[PDB]
Amino acid sequence: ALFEKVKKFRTHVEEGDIVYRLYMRQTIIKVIKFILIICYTVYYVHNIKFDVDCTVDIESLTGYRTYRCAHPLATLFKILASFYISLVIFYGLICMYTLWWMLRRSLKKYSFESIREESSYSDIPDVKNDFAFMLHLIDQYDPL
Amino acid sequence: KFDVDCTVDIESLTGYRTYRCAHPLATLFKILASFYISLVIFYGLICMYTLWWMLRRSLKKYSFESIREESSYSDIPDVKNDFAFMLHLIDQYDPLYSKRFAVFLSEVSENKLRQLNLNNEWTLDKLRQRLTKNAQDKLELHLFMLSGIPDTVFDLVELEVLKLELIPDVTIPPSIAQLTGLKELWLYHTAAKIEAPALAFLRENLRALHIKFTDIKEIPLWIYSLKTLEELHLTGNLSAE
Amino acid sequence: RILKPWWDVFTDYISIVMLMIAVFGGTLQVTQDKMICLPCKWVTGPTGIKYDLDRHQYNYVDAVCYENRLHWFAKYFPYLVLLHTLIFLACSNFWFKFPRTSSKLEHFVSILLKCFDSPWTTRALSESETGVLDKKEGEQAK
Amino acid sequence: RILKPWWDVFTDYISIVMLMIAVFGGTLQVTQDKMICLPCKWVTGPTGIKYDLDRHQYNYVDAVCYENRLHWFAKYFPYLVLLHTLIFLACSNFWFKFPRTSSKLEHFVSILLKCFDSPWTTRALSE
Repeated sequence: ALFEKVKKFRTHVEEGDIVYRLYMRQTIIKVIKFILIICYTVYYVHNIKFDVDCTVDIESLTGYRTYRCAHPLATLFKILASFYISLVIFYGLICMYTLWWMLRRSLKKYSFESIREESSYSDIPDVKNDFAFMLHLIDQYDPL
Repeated sequence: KFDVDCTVDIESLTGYRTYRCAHPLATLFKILASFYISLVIFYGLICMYTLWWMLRRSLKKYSFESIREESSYSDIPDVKNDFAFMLHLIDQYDPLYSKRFAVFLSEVSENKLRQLNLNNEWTLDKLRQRLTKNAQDKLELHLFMLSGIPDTVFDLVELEVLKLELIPDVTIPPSIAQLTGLKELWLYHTAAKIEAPALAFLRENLRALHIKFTDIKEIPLWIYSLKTLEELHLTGNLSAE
Repeated sequence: RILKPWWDVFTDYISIVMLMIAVFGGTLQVTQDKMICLPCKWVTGPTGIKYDLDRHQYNYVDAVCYENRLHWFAKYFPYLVLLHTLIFLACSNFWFKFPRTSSKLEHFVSILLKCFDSPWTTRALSESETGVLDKKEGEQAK
Repeated sequence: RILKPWWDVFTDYISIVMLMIAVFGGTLQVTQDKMICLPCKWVTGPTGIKYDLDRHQYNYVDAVCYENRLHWFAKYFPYLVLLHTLIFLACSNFWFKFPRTSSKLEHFVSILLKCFDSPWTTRALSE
């Protein structure tokens, strides 16, 4: 009966296209989101400043024009900003590793052939091939 | 607004008419207000897509046609129906679970199930306590209105005369030739039209046939090819020329 | 209960983000909101202008302008968001916990989960053929 | 459930540490942030130079200059981090909890754990 359930699985999956396309689109928008934010955030780090000057329209209410303005917190935002993007670049490097895994060897059929070559090793040779990409994730867990 | 202009009745208490007033928080409420309505237009926009499916492709029996077109696609054709719109939501979940439901629903399938309930719920002690009768070992599903023949029937070869009034078995299992003692067969109030190679089995087995009270249509035509029949019982052929 | 379509899932998560904005704006609006007011008067070079006013009166004119000449929508924005997103939670939550048709769904998913569960439908779905099963799944399928 | 690869595990830890920094900067940014401004004027020795200001004029120029002449990124840095790290967590969690492919996964790990548990395939695998 479990063999019939596997036979049902063998029918209804039809080599699992929607989980591949879904997984591919979500990881690619994750990567391009990473590149976009590291662009403008590194473009804005030095725009955090401790001490800024001020020239506004307040003359009629105070009588002055220019103000020395110390922000007492910018060093703290600066250190956790640089610490923050250090964490982000480590994260985006991991995103590149997953994308290179996607492009390097994982396909619709690569673990199909892992079944077949592994069956040539396991000596119950002629085995068919249910869906590889989800099985690639288990190949990432263990071939056991 | 960030920067409002106040003008109040305070002048007898403070002596001023107009107050330049800055609200230090309106930029924050403004940006998350715009973020809020951005969230709502995305939210209600998807709600409009639900409505577009509600008027575009959704009816009261559309999934019923998916059942029966799926059943003609699924080789168990005639399937009844229970309400489709809730079934449409699980049609949006998966048609696989739709397939599980309709395949359970067909009467041919549960007919086969209660037929197997008959097959394991007639026992050897039952027909064992129904064996020996008038002249010989005679069995009765006669006058018993059973829906099917038990499969422990062809277990016990002691049987010689079988009595089968009132049964809807059009088919007999081929393993009935294990009953080598059976030679006298009572097939009345039934329409057994077996369509199996067991007819050749009983071509060289039996000699007596009983087709009582059987009407004009319910005479099983292929059955009378067995050329070792010797006696024939044809009561009730209310037949013109 | 796990019959909900995808858009009702988006309704749930957009709903909880929406109330998170509400409780953020409410909390911030309580503990940090104020108004700063000072009068317009006219309508060694630069020296500071002075007013003959007091810290007392500044807090008073703060309360007067803050209550009177400020928009109620900016006063009560998180409360309109909070109450109004509970209208949305009451829509989906009340539709599903309507009593009699909720009994229809509860009964329906009970027979539905068993209809997934029956290995006889694995068998009868899986296929002049034979095969003998046991007793009590017949009773369950009865 | 334990079909997640290892790099999505480190995605999860980077995610929660990331928003932990976000809620730290958000809390600190709300309850403690201000600006200190004072005018540049010229543009027995040491005495105190003095201005002619009141308290809330000083508080007013704090608010006006704080809103105007300061960068929005320096203002809303934890909010951009907090919203933006919700995009990342929503991506990985979204793929796992899209409905019909979640039915694919739930179905598959169901039969797959049965395949782990089958003692005949343990025996016939052992021979």
